[PDB]
Amino acid sequence: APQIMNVSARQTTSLDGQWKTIVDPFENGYYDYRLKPYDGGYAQDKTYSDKTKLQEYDFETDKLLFVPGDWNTQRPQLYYYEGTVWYRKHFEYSLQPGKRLFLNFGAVNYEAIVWLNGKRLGRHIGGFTPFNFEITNLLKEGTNSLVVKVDNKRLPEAVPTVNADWWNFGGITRPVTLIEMPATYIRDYYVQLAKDDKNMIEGWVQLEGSDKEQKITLDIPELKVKKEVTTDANGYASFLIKSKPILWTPENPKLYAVNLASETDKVSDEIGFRTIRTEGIKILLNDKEIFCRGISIHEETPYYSGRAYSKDHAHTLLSWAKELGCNFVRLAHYPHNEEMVREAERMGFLVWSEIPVYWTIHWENKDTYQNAEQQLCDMIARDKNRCNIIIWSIANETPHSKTRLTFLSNLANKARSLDSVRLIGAAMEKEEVQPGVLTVNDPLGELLDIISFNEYVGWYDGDSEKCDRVNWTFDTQKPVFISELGGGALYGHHGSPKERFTEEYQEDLYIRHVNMLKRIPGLAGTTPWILKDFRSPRRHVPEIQDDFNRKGLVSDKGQKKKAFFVLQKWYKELTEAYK
Amino acid sequence: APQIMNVSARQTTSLDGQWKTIVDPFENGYYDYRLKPYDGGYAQDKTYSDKTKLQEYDFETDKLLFVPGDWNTQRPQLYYYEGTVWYRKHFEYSLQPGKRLFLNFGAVNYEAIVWLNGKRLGRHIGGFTPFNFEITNLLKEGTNSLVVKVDNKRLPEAVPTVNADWWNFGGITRPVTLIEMPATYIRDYYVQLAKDDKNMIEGWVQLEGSDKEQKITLDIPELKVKKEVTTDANGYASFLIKSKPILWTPENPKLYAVNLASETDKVSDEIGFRTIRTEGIKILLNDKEIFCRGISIHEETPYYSGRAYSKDHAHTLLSWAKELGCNFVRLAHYPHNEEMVREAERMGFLVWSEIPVYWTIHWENKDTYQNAEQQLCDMIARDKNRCNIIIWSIANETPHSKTRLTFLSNLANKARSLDSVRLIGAAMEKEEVQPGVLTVNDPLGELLDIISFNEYVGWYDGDSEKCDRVNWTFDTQKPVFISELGGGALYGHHGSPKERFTEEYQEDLYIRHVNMLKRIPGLAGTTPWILKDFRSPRRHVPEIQDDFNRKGLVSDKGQKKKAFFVLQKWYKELTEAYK
Amino acid sequence: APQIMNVSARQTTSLDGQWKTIVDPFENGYYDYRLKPYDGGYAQDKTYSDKTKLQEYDFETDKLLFVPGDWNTQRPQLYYYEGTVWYRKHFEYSLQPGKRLFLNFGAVNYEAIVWLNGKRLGRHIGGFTPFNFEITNLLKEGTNSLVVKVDNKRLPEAVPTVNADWWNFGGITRPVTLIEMPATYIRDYYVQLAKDDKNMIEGWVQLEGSDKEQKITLDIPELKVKKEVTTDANGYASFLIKSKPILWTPENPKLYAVNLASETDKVSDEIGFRTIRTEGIKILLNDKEIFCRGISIHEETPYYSGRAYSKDHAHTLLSWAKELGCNFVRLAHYPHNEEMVREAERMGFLVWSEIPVYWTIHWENKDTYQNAEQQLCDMIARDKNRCNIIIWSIANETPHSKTRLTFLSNLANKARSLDSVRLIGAAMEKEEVQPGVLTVNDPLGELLDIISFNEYVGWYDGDSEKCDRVNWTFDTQKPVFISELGGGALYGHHGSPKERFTEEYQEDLYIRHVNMLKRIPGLAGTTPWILKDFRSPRRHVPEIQDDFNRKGLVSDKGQKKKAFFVLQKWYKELTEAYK
Ligand SMILES: [Cl-]
Ligand SMILES: [Cl-]
Ligand SMILES: [Cl-]
Repeated sequence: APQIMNVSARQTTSLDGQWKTIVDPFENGYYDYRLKPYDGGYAQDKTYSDKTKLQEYDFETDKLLFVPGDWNTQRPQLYYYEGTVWYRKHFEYSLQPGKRLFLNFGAVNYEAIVWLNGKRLGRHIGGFTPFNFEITNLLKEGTNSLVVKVDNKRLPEAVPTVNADWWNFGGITRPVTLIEMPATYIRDYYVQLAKDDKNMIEGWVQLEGSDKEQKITLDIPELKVKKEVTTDANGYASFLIKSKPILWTPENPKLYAVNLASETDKVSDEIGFRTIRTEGIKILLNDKEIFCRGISIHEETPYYSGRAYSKDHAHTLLSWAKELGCNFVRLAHYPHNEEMVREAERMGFLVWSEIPVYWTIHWENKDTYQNAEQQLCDMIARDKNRCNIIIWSIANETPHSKTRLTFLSNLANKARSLDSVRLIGAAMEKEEVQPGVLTVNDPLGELLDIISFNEYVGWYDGDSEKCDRVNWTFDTQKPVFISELGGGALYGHHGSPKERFTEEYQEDLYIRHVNMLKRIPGLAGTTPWILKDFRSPRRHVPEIQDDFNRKGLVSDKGQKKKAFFVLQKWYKELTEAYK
Repeated sequence: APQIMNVSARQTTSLDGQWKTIVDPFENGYYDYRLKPYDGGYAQDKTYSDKTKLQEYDFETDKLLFVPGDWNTQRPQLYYYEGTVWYRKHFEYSLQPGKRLFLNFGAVNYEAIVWLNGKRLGRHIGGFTPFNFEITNLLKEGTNSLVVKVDNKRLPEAVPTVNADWWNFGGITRPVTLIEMPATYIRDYYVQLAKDDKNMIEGWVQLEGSDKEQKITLDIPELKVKKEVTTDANGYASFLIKSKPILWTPENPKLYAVNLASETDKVSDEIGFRTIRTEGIKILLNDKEIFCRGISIHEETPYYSGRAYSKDHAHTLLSWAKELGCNFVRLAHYPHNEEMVREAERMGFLVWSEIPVYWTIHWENKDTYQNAEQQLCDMIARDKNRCNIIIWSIANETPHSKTRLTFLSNLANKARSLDSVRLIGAAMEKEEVQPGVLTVNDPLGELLDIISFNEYVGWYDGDSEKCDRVNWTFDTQKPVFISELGGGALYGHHGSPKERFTEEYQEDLYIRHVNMLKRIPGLAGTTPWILKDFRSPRRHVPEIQDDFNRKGLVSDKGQKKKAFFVLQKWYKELTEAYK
Repeated sequence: APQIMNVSARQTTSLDGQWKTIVDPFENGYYDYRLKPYDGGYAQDKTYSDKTKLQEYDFETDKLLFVPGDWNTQRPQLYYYEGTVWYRKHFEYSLQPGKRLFLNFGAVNYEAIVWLNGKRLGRHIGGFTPFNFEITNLLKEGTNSLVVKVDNKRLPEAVPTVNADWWNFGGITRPVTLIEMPATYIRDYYVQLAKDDKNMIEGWVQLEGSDKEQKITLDIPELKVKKEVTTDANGYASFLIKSKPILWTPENPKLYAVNLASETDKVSDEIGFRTIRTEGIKILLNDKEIFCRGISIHEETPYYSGRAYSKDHAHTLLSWAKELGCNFVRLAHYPHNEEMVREAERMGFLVWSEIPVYWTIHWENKDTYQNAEQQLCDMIARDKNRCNIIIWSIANETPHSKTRLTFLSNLANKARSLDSVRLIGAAMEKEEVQPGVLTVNDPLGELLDIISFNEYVGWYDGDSEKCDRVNWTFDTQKPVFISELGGGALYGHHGSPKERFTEEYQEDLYIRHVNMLKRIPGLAGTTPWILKDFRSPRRHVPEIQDDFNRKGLVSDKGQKKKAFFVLQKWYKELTEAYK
């Protein structure tokens, strides 16, 4: 089924909790010993109560896993696990005749195949985007059986591919929700300021069901807006509304109550309004020049470092970014859960939103492209009304090649065709064209609204001293945005500022690096890497990394490292300077 | 380097113990973020003592694993682990100038890449066959660094492929041995009775080194044999020796001390002599009709169910087969460690020896074929002097197809070209051509000396009662050998004989099944599945299987199930009847 | 209630396998929140079927543990666990009226409380001695429930007390066995040579039940012995038999089939005959002077280092002792399972058998004395017919005090009153009375038949050099027996002979220490510490001990360290010298 907008404001019933599970690395529940699909696999969820017959599994007496969640932090045996885990849930639901029922997954990494009562609903790939199935006519009276086959095996042709710098978190990682709808319902809608127009609200609305021609009212009571339209034979209607809304900023993240009521459905939202554009090397929010005082963040929890999903997780992480002095967060390297985006929206954080087109994607594979573009479409479709998002990012650290350029230009064009307002970015990389002279020479830059790139001078490229003896130049007059920078340190590990992975080295790096940043012309944003130490299978120094990337300014246990205050101090200066 | 015969009788120094290790699922130690090999990966074994520079690993402070051993039973985190683990060992060795030094791996599952002092020695695939490297000219004074990159990822094109019914045990699973040799050494030799000739010992010997033309003496003092030959320019010599040795049988497993002394090397062995052939439906050992009272055995330890490797493990397992009344063991589904074969040899067990050409091998892949044929050659080369081995098996439960038939016929022909004496087998499968009429209709049978097949009447095919109402017929007059049969049971789990996985069901099955076996014409051997419960990721019934195949007649904890005594009783009758 | 001789030869039914369990550190299933024993706790084994009522447990859906075994190696969470684990087993048994049924526990560490069908059978303390309950009248039709509350908390007043050098293995550590008896049955018997008499078999038989007065026949067919006696009203009869048995020896461990038959019961056994005495500083076996070429052994398995209990475990351990050249094993520091003693009996190992009166026992506590004495009686009663046992040991490394001497004197007197044949020992400790002069100055020695003591010159007491410079003297003329000596090494850890925990240090230590043993006047025995590395929570050197005592001559993975061959060589010389 197509995406449902604003799931949280619908008639929802959670299916979360603890589910029955079967770890199945050889996919015995799907394939027989000839490696063929067979009838009687684990999707049938047959309780093994008659022991005069033979079967090889029993959900009813197997172990549990929490849903939502990565499986990796739930059992020692699952820490590295890559492969199939079956999940099973029994539920009852009383669906009044004529109402519709949808099963919504916030995210499953990586491939999900879903059955209800032994009937296959469908299949999804892409670990960070939501998907749903209509189950209106498949629900039975009494106990219903939902089985989900989850597989997180790394595949060469997948998005992302077989190599990345974060943990391969498998499982049903975001909430599972039943959504009851009327027979014809408001499925999707868009309400935002028109491009560069502080005074014009535009949008549209899309109905789904057999009664597609209806009157619809868009209601913004605080703005005394009440616009009525009628949908066409395809259930669609658009609108233009002149209005002077108070404009959302990080300092005053104003949101308006927005109500949509058609004849057969109604839904409420919280939507803010703002204009965003570039002008030369300036980033203009509501026509005012801003600096993006940012920090990068992975979708991983404080303290126990599982996959984040809740408002609790988001608020804690963003409260650290608040203390750091940020007005901006880079959510890397994939769409985060919706609670993170919404909490950024209400607390006052501009957002960079990204799909995992990351490192050595298979640029020549047409299935790979369709998967990436599908993830692009789903990312924008979910969050198109989140006014704090100002940058869509289509790639991170991808090698230069002709097929790669073609691949990403198609993505950039698709992004613009879907959203004319927000800026298009991508984490490019730097080059030292001559000793001491750093720049970004990437043909991808021509398709981007900003010169966005990662650089690690003083960590990967030289010792801290090298920050002091380089300068930057750019051959185009677009805002410069450094989307990653920094260095590693273990909290509580102290020593000389020359000794790597001590807090003192990271502090000294941040001092010299900030001084370098202050010499860069056109610099309009920084999202250093990273807010919190996070899990990566590429970080193997014992007692220092222990499978964590240690470039947090905050430890995984919520402790602010020395370098945190260096960046906080610079962000205080930028706050005053951009007043 | 080519195989070394009889490693245990050489000047050996063990490298076993506990080694430094790095779990590396994304192969960060081999590939950089562009997925390219890079200089400075983990093979350099650089101790991270200078922290003014950056690296991402440190063997010196990482965790240990035992060598030899699967990694799966050593850490909860490694239970399911499929991927790369790096192993590192530091050692010293004082090699007198002019002597040679070889590094011998008994087995590594699945792919091994080996470095010494940062220099790549080579690479091996195939998890159950030995391999060695000459390190004579790479050894340094003082500390030497040996790094082994072990990967057990399942590959479609591998042997075995992505599906099998036993645990994917990764690691350095058999001993690691340094072998010192003289500058020209006896590398390989063969000493066995000529085909069907109780009175003629034949063989050959192969030298390696710059002094290949030498006098060689074959010494069997108890037989008063002293035959002298000279090798040719390629270091090879053959021999024929008339003699009347006492012939090895299971009842009197007579072995002779055999000494080989060339001018530059000498090695001793323990070798027995016997003739084996078929005659119609009879299997003839030393011209006497025998029945193979067998049991199948995986290479997995009693009690803790790790990969077996020691004489302790072998003796315990074979002591159970002894108590069961066996004169024969089927070592499934791959070459076992040499201690198992030798202990079978000295205790009096005929042996079926197999390579893992198992289920859905990629018959059309020429690399797949070469791997299978290499494993075939290595299996025979290692154990060609073990007179208790009488069957080489080239496949198990492979689907019928033309490319499969071609693949296996090439294997069968290669086997015969290497060894004219032993019988060629393969686990075929049965078919019910008409209700109640069971047979084996497989074109592979024409290439085999026996009608060897697996059947599970009363477990997979019907309830126990079905054993009572079927009969078998075969359209050729070759000995019938049932290489698998039986059913599952949890030790200490009791109930009605109708209830599957109880001891009583397995007992009732074995009674009815044995009665069926007694009606089969031409039956000359049975190796029921299996001696000991063993680990399989296809066995998911909670509290009953718990990732174990439960078809043992002995539990994984050494407890004899009721059905053990049913088969023991039949084997007692067959012992008397074949006197 | 009383001990049953020779359980394995009775009509037995195993209850072993996998049992339901509840870990209960606060003993919630036994005490209420007023810390009062309550009724309706876990021993009722009430399946939680009716969820309209409240309870806080459910065996029926809880986790399994293997029975027999320690719990510590079965789950990571139970590695260090000290406290209560509840065990539950369901079974059926059909008992013809008139017959009796007993429940036999081979051992439970440390305290066991036992219920059948919700009714308390009794309680046991002492982790290494067997105990029985009669359940004849409490057996119900259908499902019977057996619940065992097992606690291994260390207690100051217990035997052993709150400190020892081995792992606190909790659980049902040896088999659980149902024993069917006739109404009047042969409970106990003794059949051994009279003291110092090669020709007189003496003994006695003890019946229990309502018809204790019966005719008894003792048959030893190979000796053509057939003796009839009639028991008295207490069920007792003694006998004296002239015979000329082949005397049991390590080199020829001759055992006889012994058959006892009453009017209503019969049992068979395998029993050997030997004499043993001291003569000044000599130990005489069958009048012949012997040296006890020993090795100490804990009751811990090869490879996985759990609690040993099976014939497999015993055979593997003793096969290392055989290869070492031993004729003697010290089973420390408590009664081992019967399989170990029987396998030593049949393979030809003299045995030292011990109770865990170890270190700082509470000598003034009368309950502590009764417990120690009960363990002494139980040890001797179970194994009084094992001719390979020649030393009972009453203590190990206990501090000198008046009350300690009284305590041990009472045990020595009790031992002698139960067994007038075997030697009484205890591991005393050495004293450096003058610099360079070592002796044993412990008044306990007057109560022992041998001067048995532990000494660690070259490990705890000096470096290896000290072995070269010290002299020993002894004031009495009793055989000197060194019951512990040696040092630690990790297999595969190599370095200078002066680097402790290398194989080379341990090898150098044994070379120098063996030389010292040659100049100890009166030395008649050595059982160095120890055969196999074993678990101890007092051994904390990371990557070297890792919670293992490393004084094995064999690693816990079955690998012979360099020092193994030093002791083996000396034992080969002792074998020739004592021919
Ligand atoms: Cl880092
Ligand atoms: Cl099974
Ligand atoms: Cl130690």
